[PDB]
Amino acid sequence: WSSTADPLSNLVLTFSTKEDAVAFAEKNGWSFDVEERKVPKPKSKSYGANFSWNKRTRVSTK
Amino acid sequence: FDNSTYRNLQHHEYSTYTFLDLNVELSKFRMPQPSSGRQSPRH
Repeated sequence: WSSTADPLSNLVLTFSTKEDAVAFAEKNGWSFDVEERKVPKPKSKSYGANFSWNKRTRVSTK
Repeated sequence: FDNSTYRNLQHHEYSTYTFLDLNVELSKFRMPQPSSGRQSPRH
């Protein structure tokens, strides 16, 4: 079996905002690394572009 | 005047390449095709 000696190997905490997480870690005395939230960028979609008269976007199949 | 005869017998003498032969014949009167500016959508 898989053995461990780490008592915190399973602990996961959930926070509303990064500030709450940072405050919790600071008051508990843990060194922390924060990563900014990554969101998908807004993309311009257009169905008609699939059938461009002169553009490269035209689909070869559908 | 007569309406007792179905004249339409041209098709009986139509062969396998008749449509394409007519297309080749008609290729002469055609106006120049337009162009998108590419050789292909993948060019």
